[PDB]
Amino acid sequence: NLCPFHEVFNATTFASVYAWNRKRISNCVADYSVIYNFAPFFAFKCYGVSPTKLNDLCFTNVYADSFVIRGNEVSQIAPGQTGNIADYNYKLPDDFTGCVIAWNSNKLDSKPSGNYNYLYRLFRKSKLKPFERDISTEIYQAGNKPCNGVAGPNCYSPLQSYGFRPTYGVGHQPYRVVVLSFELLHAPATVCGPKK
Amino acid sequence: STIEEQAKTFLDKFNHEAEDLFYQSSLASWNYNTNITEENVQNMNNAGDKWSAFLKEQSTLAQMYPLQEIQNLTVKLQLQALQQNGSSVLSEDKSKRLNTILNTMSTIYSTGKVCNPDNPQECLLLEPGLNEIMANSLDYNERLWAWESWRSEVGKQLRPLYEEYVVLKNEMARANHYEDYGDYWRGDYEVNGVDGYDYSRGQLIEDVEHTFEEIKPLYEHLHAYVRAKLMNAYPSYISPIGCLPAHLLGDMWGRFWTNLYSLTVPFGQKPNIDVTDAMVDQAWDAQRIFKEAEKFFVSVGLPNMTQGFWENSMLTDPGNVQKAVCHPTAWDLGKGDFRILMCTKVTMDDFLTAHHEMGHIQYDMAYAAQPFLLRNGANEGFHEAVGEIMSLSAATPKHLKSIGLLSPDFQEDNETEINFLLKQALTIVGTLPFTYMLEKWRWMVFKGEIPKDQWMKKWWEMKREIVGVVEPVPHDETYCDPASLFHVSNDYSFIRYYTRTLYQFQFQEALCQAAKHEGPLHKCDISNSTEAGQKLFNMLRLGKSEPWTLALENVVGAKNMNVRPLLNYFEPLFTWLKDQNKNSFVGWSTDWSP
Ligand SMILES: *[C@@H]1O[C@H](CO)[C@@H](O)[C@H](O)[C@H]1NC(C)=O
Ligand SMILES: *[C@@H]1O[C@H](CO)[C@@H](O)[C@H](O)[C@H]1NC(C)=O
Ligand SMILES: *[C@@H]1O[C@H](CO)[C@@H](O)[C@H](O)[C@H]1NC(C)=O
Ligand SMILES: *[C@@H]1O[C@H](CO)[C@@H](O)[C@H](O)[C@H]1NC(C)=O
Ligand SMILES: *[C@@H]1O[C@H](CO)[C@@H](O)[C@H](O)[C@H]1NC(C)=O
Repeated sequence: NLCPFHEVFNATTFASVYAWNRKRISNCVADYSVIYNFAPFFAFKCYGVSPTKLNDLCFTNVYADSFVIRGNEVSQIAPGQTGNIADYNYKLPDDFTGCVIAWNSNKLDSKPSGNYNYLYRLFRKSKLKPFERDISTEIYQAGNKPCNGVAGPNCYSPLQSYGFRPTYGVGHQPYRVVVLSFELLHAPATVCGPKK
Repeated sequence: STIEEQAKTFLDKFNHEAEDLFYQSSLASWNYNTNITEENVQNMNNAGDKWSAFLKEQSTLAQMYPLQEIQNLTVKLQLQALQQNGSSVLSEDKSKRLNTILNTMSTIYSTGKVCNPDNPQECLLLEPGLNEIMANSLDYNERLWAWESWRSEVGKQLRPLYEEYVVLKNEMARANHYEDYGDYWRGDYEVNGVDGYDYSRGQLIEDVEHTFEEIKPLYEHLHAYVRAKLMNAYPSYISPIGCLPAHLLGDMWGRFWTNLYSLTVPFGQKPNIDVTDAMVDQAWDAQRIFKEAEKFFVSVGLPNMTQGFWENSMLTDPGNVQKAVCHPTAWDLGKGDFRILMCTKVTMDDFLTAHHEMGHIQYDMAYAAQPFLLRNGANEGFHEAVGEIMSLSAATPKHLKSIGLLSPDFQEDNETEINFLLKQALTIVGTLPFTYMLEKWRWMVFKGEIPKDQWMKKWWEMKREIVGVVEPVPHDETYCDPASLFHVSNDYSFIRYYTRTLYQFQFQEALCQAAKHEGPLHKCDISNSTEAGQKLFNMLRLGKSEPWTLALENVVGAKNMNVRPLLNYFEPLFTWLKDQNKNSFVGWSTDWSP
């Protein structure tokens, strides 16, 4: 059925790290070798699955999470990692069985005036849980005094923009991460690998 | 939420947004410096105004949290660098007056040139002309005319401006909960909060004075040597009892003695090691210098340089079009962009400056993981010390033979070692009495022990006590000779250079003994030595996070300034001066009377 793996990868517009995307791709012939079309892959971490034995097992669902981060924050997309992306924006579980494919996109998601369309969440009242999303714009409150809504002293907005530019370092350039997560629920699997 | 816990989120948001605004301001300042254009001037001015307004607003927000309740030390240091009122503690009229005083002082120093000789058609500018006629001259009268014409033309304008500048600076320092403006400038070498590693400003004066008293014999022997050699080319204008005129000291202030080498040659039959012909013979252009320099830096153990630094930086001349300022600087623009503006020439001095101005960029790539307000040297003397120890290790004949710019058949000798040691000493230990005297005079002027009606009386008296040079002309009170120095008229701290030398020789002596080197200290190299590279990176990674009394201890073993690595570095020379200075009187005194 030619499972796409192309709307996730060859997308004109990606998503910010706080409002990341998730595509439940199912009922298809997996075609994992289509992914290898892109050459400049900066990371191919493959926890839980052999990187050559993908197209022989069958899973109920696969999830292709898609966001854009810095280059120095791509090490936080891994099981058990902590920081400022693995606990406020995108937390992935300790029982991860997937792929952390993440290439460089400085030539597509960075402008010389600033890509302030790509956001990032700096403040939360609690850490994040595995595969949980928080699209909220409510003000933070560091002080013990009520902010009475929108305010400025000791009442900060949580989201801080990334502001990508072409003249950044490798660790500060935009990185389009496509995380693959295979799910193995005890259900009739709809995704299977090609075999003669 | 405690005050310590609510300060951390404020600091985090400040660090992120200030990193963005600092990148915008620094990129605007680059493209202004590499391209002189009115549009770039307006862009830099707008970015700087936005950054200054942001800094004022965040300082006003940061005054809320007192420092007494905070127990963490990095947050304490960040808020201490963030809670400073600065010049805003004054009234609006007084702040505007101080800003205008600074601006007209800077423009008077920058644009002012002497029109004294003959008709006012002949007016030599300070930057191309006056430095040239001060560096290379053999005339007592011409140097006397140039010296008298500048100080008097500039100082007569400076002095009534300078009294008001001193009064306003002392007022804004007193309102800033400090004691004086000198006490404000000594607030950078201040540690308060750590047990066993603590520093006070009175301790900073005392330690500087003690280190100068320790270093005095070396400078005194060098003084006797340069007086003895300057007697030969200058007859009947210098007395054998002591002292030499201050208008003869290479530069126009006495700051550096580097241009006296042609008249203070240790051995004229043996030329100094120059590689410019050999550097240009092998067609090394402008990229091979900064490729072999990064080869040396990776040989030490320090990491590579990113691809976003070769394309962005400007390492070659800009050409006839695209006017730019050819002053080498190590631009840390912020978020991962490390660029090193520099107009590379085919010269050894350019090679060692490329090693020097990339030491500052390897410090910048090492403390980049630190929070935004801690992204600096632990004091102001760490950066230039790091850069100049890279330059000192790059200047060894062994490293030049290793990288290919020296024939193996060329051999070293004690004569060449003596020549190199005196050449380095004329730059290094020449500037330490000048720095100490100038900063002591400025400290006592700002503190109030020096009366206003007796100010320049002090310089030429203090100068007859510390440096030891005669006044070329009797100068009366109506002047501000101290000023006429880029670092005084533009309100800069000057003790950074003293601290830099006293730390650079400690760093070299402490690193080249971890590299397993046997022999003289002036031939040490960090190349092919990861054991010293990791030791240096142990300090480079800290930044301003840990106090300087500990970061100095993490590489040397001492928690204070020490001139013993300086006197042992410059030991092979010292002895030679002790042997040669036996048929001439040594020291100086105020027995001179005109
Ligand atoms: C990816 O999208 C671009 C959009 O211009 C297109 O040119 C290219 O052919 C696409 N690649 C594949 C493999 O379809
Ligand atoms: C430098 O400034 C000139 C001035 O017109 C303009 O061409 C442009 O802004 C810059 N050009 C280059 C080549 O950097
Ligand atoms: C201050 O807080 C930081 C939190 O990032 C912590 O790492 C550091 O250890 C604290 N300081 C001390 C002295 O414990
Ligand atoms: C990175 O350093 C290594 C030395 O370990 C060497 O390949 C070179 O200096 C650098 N790499 C590139 C591609 O320049
Ligand atoms: C450092 O090691 C390199 C690699 O063998 C060598 O070519 C070079 O001469 C060495 N330099 C020194 C100063 O030992």
